[PDB]
Amino acid sequence: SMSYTWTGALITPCAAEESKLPINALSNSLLRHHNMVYATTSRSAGLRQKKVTFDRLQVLDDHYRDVLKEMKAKASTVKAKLLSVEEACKLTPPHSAKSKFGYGAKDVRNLSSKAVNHIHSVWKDLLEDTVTPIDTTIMAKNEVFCVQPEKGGRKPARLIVFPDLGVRVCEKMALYDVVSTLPQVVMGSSYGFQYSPGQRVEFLVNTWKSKKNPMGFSYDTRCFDSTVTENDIRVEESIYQCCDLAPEARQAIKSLTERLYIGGPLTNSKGQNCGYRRCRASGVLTTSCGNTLTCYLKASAACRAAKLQDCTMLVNGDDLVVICESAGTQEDAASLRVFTEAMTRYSAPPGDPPQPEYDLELITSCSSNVSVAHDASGKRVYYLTRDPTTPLARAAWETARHTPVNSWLGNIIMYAPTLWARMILMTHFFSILLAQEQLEKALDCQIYGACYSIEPLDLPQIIERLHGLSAFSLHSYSPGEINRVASCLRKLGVPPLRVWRHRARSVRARLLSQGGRAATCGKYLFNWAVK
Amino acid sequence: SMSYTWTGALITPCAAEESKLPINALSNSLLRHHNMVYATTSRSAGLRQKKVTFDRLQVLDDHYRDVLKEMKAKASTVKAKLLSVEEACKLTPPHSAKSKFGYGAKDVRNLSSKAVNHIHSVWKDLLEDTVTPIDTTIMAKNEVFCVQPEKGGRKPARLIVFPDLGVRVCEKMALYDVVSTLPQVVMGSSYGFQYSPGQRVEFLVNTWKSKKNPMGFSYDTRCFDSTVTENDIRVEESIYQCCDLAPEARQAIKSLTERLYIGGPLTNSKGQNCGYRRCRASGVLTTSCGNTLTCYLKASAACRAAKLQDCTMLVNGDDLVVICESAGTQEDAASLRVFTEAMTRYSAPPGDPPQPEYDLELITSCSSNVSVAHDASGKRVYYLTRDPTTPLARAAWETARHTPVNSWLGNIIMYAPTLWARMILMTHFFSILLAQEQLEKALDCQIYGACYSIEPLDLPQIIERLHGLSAFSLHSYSPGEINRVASCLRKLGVPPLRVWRHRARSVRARLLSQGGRAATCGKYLFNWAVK
Ligand SMILES: O=c1ccn([C@@H]2O[C@H](COP(=O)(O)OP(=O)(O)OP(=O)(O)O)[C@@H](O)[C@H]2O)c(=O)[nH]1
Ligand SMILES: O=c1ccn([C@@H]2O[C@H](COP(=O)(O)OP(=O)(O)OP(=O)(O)O)[C@@H](O)[C@H]2O)c(=O)[nH]1
Ligand SMILES: [Mn+2]
Ligand SMILES: [Mn+2]
Ligand SMILES: [Mn+2]
Ligand SMILES: [Mn+2]
Ligand SMILES: [Mn+2]
Ligand SMILES: [Mn+2]
Ligand SMILES: [Mn+2]
Ligand SMILES: [Mn+2]
Ligand SMILES: [Mn+2]
Ligand SMILES: [Mn+2]
Repeated sequence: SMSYTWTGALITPCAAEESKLPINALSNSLLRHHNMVYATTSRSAGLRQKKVTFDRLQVLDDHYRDVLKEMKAKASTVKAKLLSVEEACKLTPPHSAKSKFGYGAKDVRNLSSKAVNHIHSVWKDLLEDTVTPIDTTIMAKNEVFCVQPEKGGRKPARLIVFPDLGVRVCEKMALYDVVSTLPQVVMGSSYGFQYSPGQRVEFLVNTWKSKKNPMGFSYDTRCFDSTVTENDIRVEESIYQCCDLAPEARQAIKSLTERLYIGGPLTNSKGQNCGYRRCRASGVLTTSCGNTLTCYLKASAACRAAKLQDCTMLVNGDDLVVICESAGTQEDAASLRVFTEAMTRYSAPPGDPPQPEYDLELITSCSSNVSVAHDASGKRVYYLTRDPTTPLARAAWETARHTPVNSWLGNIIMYAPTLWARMILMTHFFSILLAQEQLEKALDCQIYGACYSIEPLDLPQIIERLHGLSAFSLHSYSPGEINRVASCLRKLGVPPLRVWRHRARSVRARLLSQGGRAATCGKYLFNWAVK
Repeated sequence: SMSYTWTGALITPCAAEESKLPINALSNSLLRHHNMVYATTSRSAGLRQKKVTFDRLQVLDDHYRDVLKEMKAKASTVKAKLLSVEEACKLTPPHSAKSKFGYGAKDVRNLSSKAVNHIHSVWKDLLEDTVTPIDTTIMAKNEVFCVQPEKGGRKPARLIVFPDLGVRVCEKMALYDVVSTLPQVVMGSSYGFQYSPGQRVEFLVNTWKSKKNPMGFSYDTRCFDSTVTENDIRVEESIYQCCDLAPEARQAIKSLTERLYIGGPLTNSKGQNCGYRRCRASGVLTTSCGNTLTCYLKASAACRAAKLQDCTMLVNGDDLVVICESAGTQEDAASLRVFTEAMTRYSAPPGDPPQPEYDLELITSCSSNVSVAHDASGKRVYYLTRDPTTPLARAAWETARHTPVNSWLGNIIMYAPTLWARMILMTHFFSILLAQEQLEKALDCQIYGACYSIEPLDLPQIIERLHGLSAFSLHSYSPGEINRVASCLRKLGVPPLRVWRHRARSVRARLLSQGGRAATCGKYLFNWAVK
């Protein structure tokens, strides 16, 4: 069936949408080619609709059926509980879209009688009505990227589909305990979300070294959410039901699947009907768990169809990495094509055909890759890095415009061990915090699904806990990583690394001069700039 | 061993402590005998210390051992999970004591890097150190009561013992999932906290009617927290460990039991050492679950020792109700004494010897009792009520002084079906909200462990959901209930019910005149005042 059927009404914004990077001195201090940085807007919604709309054909086989039976068997060992209205309220993110019914996320979090009474009513309706399609809003996302001249130039806006806040809180009551425990049990070490950056690296490196002659590849599905079929969604529901659940939870899960997860009507910010969805909604509670389980099921089956040897998989939504025993150059190439044809039959064709890789550093998944450097004693240390283009573009954007979110702070924490986060992001932002004497002001930072209130002076402790002390002394990075960073700087018109090392020496001196916590940051975060 | 050993340092306050009800016109509008209303203060801490300090002797027998084996068997069917630091933070109550380490409940709730980093450090310490006694603060509670001339007059302040906020958040990571699920599984229908007031009544009435010749009694232990021994606390820990837990959870539960739950040093608000505890701390996460499990184990054993027939128990902490088949007047009296001697051997002697009752309305537990009235069709309706003295005294106190908590609102909701909440509390407070045009201002209300933000206009929907529509039309209350309310009014110098019915007619007219939501409250909340 068609992933979407549209009416013609447009996907409308609900606030101003900025698309250009504003010429700023501070921002130009970091990046000079401002014209290359842009943000998506509802203006390009049409192009996206075109890409995400297509008929899905799916043919399953015994490889698929076998893996699904194996997953259900593991699922049957899971026990999950219903969250109460109050627990679900307390776990609701602070900045989510307010309800059309007169209350917002803050009212939910504060257990307002208005929010609470309405949520009890939505819950009772879910249990008593298991058929009426539930309303969802469709919006264009506003995200920042760097232009890609080697093609479409600017990317069209991504689309987000979500139900009302009341329903979202009810999804948590029914499924929060399930989505936070089931994936790990079913998939084991292949469940990517259980790992911090260093643990992810550890799993990949140990897996890689365990093969006599390792071969690996990344796979990513073109418009994965659109490739998810009704049968895939019902299969997910059948997996949830294998768990030992409370009766109301079972009833609510079934109702949510029928009325919301399998599909339903799309409404724009104007209240007009935009169309109908027959695929994965990107803004529901089960989006991540569902996508990961489905990608894992199809990829596991595909590995069997392609007869890949001693496969080990790592899955984060539609992002897949498979490491296996090489069967030879031409044999591997042919096996990957068979793998891809199986994934295609199961409905998940790739954006770009996967390619066999014999160098772990060259495999990119979740927009990241493993790389190596050396610690103080000269020992090899593996860590997670990524191309710095998007992180840099977003940093310049946040430098030029106060943003409710500090993605740059999130990158500093997740990528603390990398050459670019240390030399460029840390130097750039601490220089700014010093100049504005806001070194002690807490900033909101979205990381791993949660919004934290982080005081910059806490960074050394945060990084130490997440990456370990060696994060402050890595040196001798790989040529491939150094060249990628250098090229990216040239492309974006950001000062070469020589300049950053010089600027970092100054920031460090300024931090030490203050003593206390500030000096601690100078000592640890910028020990690399010394001598 | 001794429940407490003291040093001599005093239990000190950390803010002003008011003990007298302030002569106020509005408050005197509700109650005239202001001199009878008082609040406890640290001044009487010494008297309490005396009462809660004593040697505990405990002799267990096969009845006890048998019940414990049965509980462990049910416990073994429970699976519980560790909460992450973030989940535990989000579930931390908004007004809990700030940490000595530089952050408070709001910082915890907002996932401040300061709170989060410290909590990770406390967690790591719990796992790596399983012996060092953890610090706790001891404070006198400030609560409002009505004088009891027939004895001690004024009651001494209760004492609360609690660890630092960081530790409290770690208790949730290790045990939140356990304390919210285990009691119900082990105890079934006897676990009192699973019931709303009406469900509690339903369970008691159906149990009562199921006996050929019902006999029942309430039991309450004198200073229960003090009667809990080290063996009782270790037995609780052994029950928790029967659950299918994560390795870190098991380690943290063991460490918390050794370093905190079994006992430890007491520090006052001044930082001075007040003494040492060898019994239940009143302010830990496991206080309620632990007390309920322990009371259930001792009472179950005691029922067997006393050979009570077809016993059915309801347990809320140390508050116990037992309903059984009468064996005759003198037989029941003798069996209750044997029951009490068994409870005493197990270490839990009663405040007042329990007495057999053959009238369900006369059994009071959790300061409450079942009573009957009639709905619109004249059908008998059972509901939960209580002596209105404390609720009234607190209402007058909150009328005279703005309070962070609106216990009166909590009583209106929990006791909506009662004659006194409807005729006195609702009338009194809506009259005030009207006069101050604050009918739409939300008030903080502590109910069932959570703090809600309630808009008065939401009361009809709240009451309907909790008690059902019949709550707005009950009439023909029992003589015993009517006389108790009438006597209490005489004792406190509050206007007789005739006056309230008259005052309610006025409030109702004023509400109807406004239309909308206000008129709804007039129609439902005060339909009893009509004609
Ligand atoms: O239009 C879109 C596409 C994707 N997403 C969301 O992006 C997340 C995946 O993040 P990825 O970084 O894996 O995106 P992707 O490009 O592979 O996504 P697809 O186009 O293949 O679906 C998922 O949580 C998905 O719901 C949107 O919110 N909107
Ligand atoms: O000094 C005290 C006594 C009791 N409590 C707390 O009161 C709650 C029980 O509430 P109850 O209403 O059952 O108190 P009680 O008088 O039976 O208490 P005991 O003296 O027998 O212990 C329990 O949660 C207990 O920790 C205090 O906080 N301080
Ligand atoms: Mn994709
Ligand atoms: Mn993409
Ligand atoms: Mn992807
Ligand atoms: Mn991405
Ligand atoms: Mn991407
Ligand atoms: Mn007691
Ligand atoms: Mn008492
Ligand atoms: Mn009690
Ligand atoms: Mn009480
Ligand atoms: Mn009491």
